[PDB]
Amino acid sequence: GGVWRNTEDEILKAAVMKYGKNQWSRIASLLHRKSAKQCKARWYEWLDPSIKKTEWSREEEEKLLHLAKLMPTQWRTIAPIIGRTAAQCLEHYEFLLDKAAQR
Amino acid sequence: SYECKLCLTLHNNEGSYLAHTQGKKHQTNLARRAAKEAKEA
Amino acid sequence: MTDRYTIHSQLEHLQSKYIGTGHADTTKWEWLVNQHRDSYCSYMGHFDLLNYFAIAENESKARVRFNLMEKMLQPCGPP
Amino acid sequence: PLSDEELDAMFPEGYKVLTGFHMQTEDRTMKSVNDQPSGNLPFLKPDDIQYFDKLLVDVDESTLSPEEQKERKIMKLLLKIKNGTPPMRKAALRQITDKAREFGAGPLFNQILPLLMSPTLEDQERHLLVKVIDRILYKLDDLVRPYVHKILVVIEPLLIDEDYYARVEGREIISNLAKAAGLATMISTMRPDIDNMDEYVRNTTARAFAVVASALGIPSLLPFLKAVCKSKKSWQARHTGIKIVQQIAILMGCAILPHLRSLVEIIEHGLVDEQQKVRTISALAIAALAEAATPYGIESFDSVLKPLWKGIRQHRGKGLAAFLKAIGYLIPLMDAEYANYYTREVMLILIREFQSPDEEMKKIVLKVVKQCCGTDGVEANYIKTEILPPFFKHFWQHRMALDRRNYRQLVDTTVELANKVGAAEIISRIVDDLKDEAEQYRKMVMETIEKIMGNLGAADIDHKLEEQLIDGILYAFQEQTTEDSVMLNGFGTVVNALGKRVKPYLPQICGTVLWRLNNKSAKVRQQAADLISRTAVVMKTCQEEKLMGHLGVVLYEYLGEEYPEVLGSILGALKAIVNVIGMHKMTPPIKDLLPRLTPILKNRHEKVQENCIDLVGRIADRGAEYVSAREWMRICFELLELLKAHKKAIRRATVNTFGYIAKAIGPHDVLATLLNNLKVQERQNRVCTTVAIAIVAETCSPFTVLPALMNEYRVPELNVQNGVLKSLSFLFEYIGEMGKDYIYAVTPLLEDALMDRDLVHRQTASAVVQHMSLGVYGFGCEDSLNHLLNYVWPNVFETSPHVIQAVMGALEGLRVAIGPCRMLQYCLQGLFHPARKVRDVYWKIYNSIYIGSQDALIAHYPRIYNDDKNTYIRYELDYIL
Amino acid sequence: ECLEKKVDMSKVNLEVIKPWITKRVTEILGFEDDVVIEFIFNQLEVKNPDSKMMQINLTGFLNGKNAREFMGELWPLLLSAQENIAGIPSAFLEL
Amino acid sequence: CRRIVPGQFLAVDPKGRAVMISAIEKQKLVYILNRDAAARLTISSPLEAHKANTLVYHVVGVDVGFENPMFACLEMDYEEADNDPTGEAAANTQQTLTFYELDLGLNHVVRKYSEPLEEHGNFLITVPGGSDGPSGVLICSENYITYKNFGDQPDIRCPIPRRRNDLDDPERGMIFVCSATHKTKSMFFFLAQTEQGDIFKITLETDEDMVTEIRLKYFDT
Amino acid sequence: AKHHPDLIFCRKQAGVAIGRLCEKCDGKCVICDSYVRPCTLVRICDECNYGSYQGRCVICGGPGVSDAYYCKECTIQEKDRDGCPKIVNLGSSKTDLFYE
Amino acid sequence: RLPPEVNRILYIRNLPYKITAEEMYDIFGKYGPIRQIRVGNTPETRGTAYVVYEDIFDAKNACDHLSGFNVCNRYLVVLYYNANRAFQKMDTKKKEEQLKL
Amino acid sequence: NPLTKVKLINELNEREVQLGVADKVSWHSEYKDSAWIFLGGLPYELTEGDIICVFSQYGEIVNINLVRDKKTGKSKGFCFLCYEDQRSTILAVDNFNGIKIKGRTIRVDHVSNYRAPKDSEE
Amino acid sequence: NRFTVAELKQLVARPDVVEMHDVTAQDPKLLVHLKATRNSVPVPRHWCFKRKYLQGKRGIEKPPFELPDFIKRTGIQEMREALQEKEEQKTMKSKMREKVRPKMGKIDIDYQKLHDAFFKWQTKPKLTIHGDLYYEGKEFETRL
Ligand SMILES: [Zn+2]
Ligand SMILES: [Zn+2]
Ligand SMILES: [Zn+2]
Repeated sequence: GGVWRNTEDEILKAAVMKYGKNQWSRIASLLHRKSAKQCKARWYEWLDPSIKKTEWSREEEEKLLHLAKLMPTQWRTIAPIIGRTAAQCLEHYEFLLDKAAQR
Repeated sequence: SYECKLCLTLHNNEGSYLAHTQGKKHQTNLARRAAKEAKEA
Repeated sequence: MTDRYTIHSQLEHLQSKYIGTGHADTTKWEWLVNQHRDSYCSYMGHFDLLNYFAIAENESKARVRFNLMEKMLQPCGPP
Repeated sequence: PLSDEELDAMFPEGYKVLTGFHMQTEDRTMKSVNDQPSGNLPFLKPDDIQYFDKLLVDVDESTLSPEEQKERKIMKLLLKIKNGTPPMRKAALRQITDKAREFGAGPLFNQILPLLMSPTLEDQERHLLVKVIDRILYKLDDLVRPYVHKILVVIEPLLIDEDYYARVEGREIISNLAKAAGLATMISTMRPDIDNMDEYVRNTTARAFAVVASALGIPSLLPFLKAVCKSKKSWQARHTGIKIVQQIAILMGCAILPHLRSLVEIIEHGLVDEQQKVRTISALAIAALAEAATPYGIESFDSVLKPLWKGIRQHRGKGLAAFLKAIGYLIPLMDAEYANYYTREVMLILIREFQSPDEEMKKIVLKVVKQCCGTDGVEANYIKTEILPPFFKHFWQHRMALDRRNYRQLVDTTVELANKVGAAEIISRIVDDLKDEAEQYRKMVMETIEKIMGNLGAADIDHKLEEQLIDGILYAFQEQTTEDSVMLNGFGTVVNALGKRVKPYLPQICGTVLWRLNNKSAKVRQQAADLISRTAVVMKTCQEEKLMGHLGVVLYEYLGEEYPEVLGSILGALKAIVNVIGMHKMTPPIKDLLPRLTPILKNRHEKVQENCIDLVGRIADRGAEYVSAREWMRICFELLELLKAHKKAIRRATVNTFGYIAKAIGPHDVLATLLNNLKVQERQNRVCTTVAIAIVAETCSPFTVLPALMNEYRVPELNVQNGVLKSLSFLFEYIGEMGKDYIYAVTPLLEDALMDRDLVHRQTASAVVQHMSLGVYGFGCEDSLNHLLNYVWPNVFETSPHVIQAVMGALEGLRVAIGPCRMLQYCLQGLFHPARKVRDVYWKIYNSIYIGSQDALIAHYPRIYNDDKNTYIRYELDYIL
Repeated sequence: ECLEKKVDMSKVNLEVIKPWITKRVTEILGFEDDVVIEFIFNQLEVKNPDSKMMQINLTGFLNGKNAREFMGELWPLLLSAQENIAGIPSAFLEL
Repeated sequence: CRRIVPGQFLAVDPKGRAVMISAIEKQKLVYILNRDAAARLTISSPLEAHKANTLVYHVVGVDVGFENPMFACLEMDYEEADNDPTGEAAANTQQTLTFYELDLGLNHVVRKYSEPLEEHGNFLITVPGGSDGPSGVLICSENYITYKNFGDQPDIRCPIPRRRNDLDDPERGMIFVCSATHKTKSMFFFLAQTEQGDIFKITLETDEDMVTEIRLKYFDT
Repeated sequence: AKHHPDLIFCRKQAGVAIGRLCEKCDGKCVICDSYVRPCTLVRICDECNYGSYQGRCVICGGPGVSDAYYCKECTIQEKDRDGCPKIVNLGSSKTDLFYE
Repeated sequence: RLPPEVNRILYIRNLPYKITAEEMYDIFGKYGPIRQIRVGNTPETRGTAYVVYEDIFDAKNACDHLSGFNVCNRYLVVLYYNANRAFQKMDTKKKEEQLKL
Repeated sequence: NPLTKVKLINELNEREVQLGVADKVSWHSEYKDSAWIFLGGLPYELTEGDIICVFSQYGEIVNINLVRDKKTGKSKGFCFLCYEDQRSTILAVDNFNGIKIKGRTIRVDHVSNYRAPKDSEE
Repeated sequence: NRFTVAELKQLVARPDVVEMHDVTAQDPKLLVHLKATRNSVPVPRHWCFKRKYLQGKRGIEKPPFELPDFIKRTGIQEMREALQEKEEQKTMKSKMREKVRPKMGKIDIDYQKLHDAFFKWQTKPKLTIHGDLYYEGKEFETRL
């Protein structure tokens, strides 16, 4: 399932703050439901402090509109290129700007 | 069990307290207590 | 005739069959007349309270029994 | 065939009338429509997207929004209950039971009722829907009066359902709806379901009349039955009313007897009607009333025997069978001369109707033979000359053992036939049937043998018959297929009736067992071990202990199994060996048997755990000297992991094993183990060691567990404090009168428990004070109880059910120990308090004290002075001598 | 209110009262039943009946208004018949 | 010593088949007495005679010869006395003698007869019958003794004799305290006693099975 | 019982019918649901002990093995001299477990 | 053949909004005769239709071979409506013999 | 009651196929040496030829017996059919039970003793 | 319909108990008579409060428990604290080692001292009368 509520998310933040970065079984040994891989997925998806999960701008959108036309797929390829780096916020921006261009 | 003292609120486990740092911000409502402590900024 | 008076017995939450208990909106005269009937049944149930009440007057036992029996209907008075 | 009027009367509103080729694919206009609605709540099936179609669009409530959406959020509730996760189910159920007065009766019932009309349901879904129905019946009293018929046409096929639990639930919900809606609404509702052409709804409506008559009593709607049984326009109404009488008589047992005569005076207007069905069901109603009476009212059926006699003389067919059922049920109610005359001049009809081909008449005469031969009338040679030879000729077949109502009735008649005639006369006629190639027929013969030999005995069986029955039951034991245990109890009853007379049979049977105990390991091994556990008793009473010593060292190491179902029977056989034989004289001694039991203890199968810890408890109270004193300390840690087993027999035996362990090796080392079992986070592991703290408190002497139990409250954890309080509760509950010295020691703990902020400490402390008040009653310890009730009494105001029933138990326990006077003084100046929330609770506390001890309050009442009109002074106690 | 002057069914006949009640229930609900005629029959079998229970059981079938005038017509005929030693109401003594 | 639970008054059939224990209010319990083949007493389940809002003044057993046993008791309804505040409804709520017949064939208790009293009685007296005499109950009341027996026998009333000019009667009544039944195997009499100690010799003499008249006389002090 | 509050007792008059308990509920009290200190036999009515309902357990309705008892805590509180404590209904327990 | 299935009905979900009248008549008269259609007014039911026929085999031909068929670019699904309720029962109809059979 | 014996004889065969009963003790060794079968619930429009045509699938009936009434009637509903072999009666009671011909359903049972004019249950 | 606290104070012979909520009862005279009866205790003060009577005890941290002297003179407290301090230092390897290879004789004090402490040396605690009802604070009013 992986509902990933905030009470486990802040514990995972404290566990990354104390132990380390490539140290995952020792911090997944204290969550009662999750393994190392799903914690890796959320921490490289939502809990890294370099993730710009808000403040959508103008320059990155006009960058990605003729970058999602170079390749229609491969959103995780262009995720270090944009700098948004969440790899799912780009999909939300793409479908939202295509809903706004159709309406 | 855990307790926030200015909050006067209970928390059953650890993550119940350490997610209570963003909601019902009385930590900015201690500005009135700081103004009572010192009349100037 | 009657109008909207059809309240039958209802959900048996506790089956309060015991008379003299009372409920939340019980008035004063109800629990007082149950108190006086309970006192009269305590008088006639015990032989000794009957003896103590038969010492003062010169009445017999059955006279005091029938007097305290006929005073079970309306001991206090009209509502 | 439909017209437009019926067509728009059927549908609801909200509608109006009015090789090949290859090119490409193209970019669409985002065809991603919401096929499944906006969330995760359940999954939605394709048959549920008609009734639950309306959540598929997002509401966003504006400009299309009356109050009505609040009365149809219940669509989402039924969605989240019917296919959702059980936390979501119970959340939606509590929410709809809290707002059932707010939703109403219109939208709620017209969305619930057509859901169960669909033919694609599930039994769990129907159970959840009737759970919604009877949990909204508690809140919707006196509001469901027009909607009775639409409920019943949905409910009714639950009464004829195949499973028994759904029938019980249907009877309960129709009884609750009858108590909610009254009587005249039910009669005015279910009246046009009598003249209907469908026999399903007519039979089930008659059953509905029967269950509402059992709910609301007989003479409230007895004029309805008297009305419907004597109308002459169609025979269906009289058939329905006599069917109502029949299901009333078979539904409620003996409370129909005081209203028997006023019910039976109806029934003689039948039996002479021109319809065969009406006469047949009238005979069935007389039979049902005779079965219900048992044996009262024989002078009330006196107007019934003459048309029954005329019908068994002149009529034949199913009417003869119903008349014979009625007479055979009436004759046990009757005095000896008249019942003997009705018995001796009916057996010719029974011998004539033994040639009947139909199975139902076979069942009827099979029930008639039971009750018509048991009192005084028929003798031995009469039956064994002409009644039983056609009985063994025509009824002991294979088709009658298949139907269970015919399977049980044959043996249930054969029991009374063996009571009347004898043992070997029946058995020696069916002893050769134990070698048949049919399993169910041999099971019927085995049930016949076990019931005859358990009721009568075995003295009538001679030496010319016992080897036949022993060889037959051994051959039946060798070739059984199913996992039934009726043959096991049959063999046990046979060997218990034999006793000493089975002495030239035990080597053959035990050799058959010892060869049988391998048998491919295709799960035929638990039967041999259970057979040893049954034959453990009879070999000690036959003076045989050498073969016990032979098989003890066999079952000592046939417990190295991988099958738990075999290992449980092995442990049960070894348990029976340890029971029937003295423990210090067994060839697998306790010195090396319990260490072989210790790896078996780490098996998480419930039967293995049960038999293992029962044998461990038998060793712990009768063999505690065969160890090195280190084993009872290393198994009590494993007995912590032996918990959280869901049978309640393991969890009630293991605390006794803890108690006898502490009786063996002292209550100072297992004590720290039982206190370390109090930080688990899981239930069924902290209360099951709480009981173990109680058992170590009560088996060996006190003052060995109490200082550390006082000490553990200083540990700042919730679970250990709740555990020590509940252990004090079970402690005083188990000791009773021995708490007269320890009340003053735990009173400073109970004042801190009742002083504590959490309500769990206060409800456990109320349980402690309750069990203490029930323990020190009559000993002169009323001061500490009056101290603790001063802290119990502010906890009355809590609204949680567990804490209010805990403090109510504490109040009704302290009612007797310190006296009803202090309880009444605590009740005073709180009776007429204007806040209703304290008022009704103090009145019901006064009701509990009033019903608990009424006369003790007579000396405890205060004085109430007179008003202007009435006399409120008890003048009798006022004067003196 | 008016249904409380206590009665005694031993002072009244029964077979002269049944076709009048049959004609009245023919007038009220339009057609003919036989279960309600036997309802009135079985509730007038007892010597001390309950008029309020009769009113509830006839309010259940009917609208609620028809049972009012039905009781208000069925009651004074029973009173006028039980005051007489014969047991016939004034609607049938004259006609 | 409650109002609800029985124990206050007791009655038994003189043949020894049933026994009724009775409270003041709302319940009267009936046990059926039998004997099985060890010459041993057996008692069945308690039968119910519940009657809510009803007082019980005194219960007695009626002697019947191999008939369903009957228990006579004085009952009084008080719901119209408590629901009406006018006071006069509590003045015309006179006593009702009620007969409870135990059908041993049907195993229940039913209210068979309930006849009112224009006077107020305190306790009752069993009259032996069957093949002995006019089986019934005698009702003692203030200045009166009453015979009632159902069916055809009317209410025979006899005023209680007072003394000549004794100085104890401003307005007072006069009741009994004792019954003292006796059967001398030729006739049967009652040595009744009033509250002053005057024994009354009550003797029934009937020409038919119907009662003709009752009579009594001063016996002793 | 006290564990499931939706269970109601029969509460009618008690006769001479001795109550029974099954092998799963042996030793259990009816009111307080305890195991220790038995004092008083259980008397139930004739309607709850009739026909197929004889030899039947009080709580679960299974086949009875041992006799039923009251505790001394129910004895001195006189919860044995009330109506017959036969559990009639069965709701939300051992019913939905059959469907699961 | 098939008793336990109600007929004379067909439920249509995910209908295009551009239906003036004609395309439902074309599709549902291509397969045979028709009784009528029902078009909703609620913006949920706008795009959800009922249709009643005159023949059973035409309804089977629609349902067994129209599931998963592509139309104007909002693909539809078919179901069987369950007739369970009404709003007013009809009365005072004569329906006499009238010398017909 | 008139057609629940169809369900009873069907549940017998369902219990036989559920418990796994071999053919030596599957209810047909008790009715040996008899090719007679009883019919129940036949409509009144059936002649003897149509009964022969509908029950000659597993073998021709050697001896037919319809219940023709004396003077005023034509039929009652019962029938006796005597085949050649007893296994034909086995297959007829196992296969021709539960079917319907023009409305009312029919039932097949065994006779095993002798033909009777009226003893059975209508 | 409801006479106020003025007449309900003037008519009653004991006016020192009547409150402002006593007017809104259904029979105030017998209410203030049972408020002036001899040995009754009052209703606790939280029928009108909204704090559930103990949820205002948030920030006050109390000591866990004060043991009495006849338990502290047995030596169970020091041994219990010593074994807890020994147990908190253990890892799961040791807690599984002495689970299956246990050591005994840890406390092993005696049998007679507990007998003499709970039977001979029994200390009578400080109890109170029936009229001492428990309100919210009740320990910060030790000034009396
Ligand atoms: Zn049980
Ligand atoms: Zn108990
Ligand atoms: Zn019962």
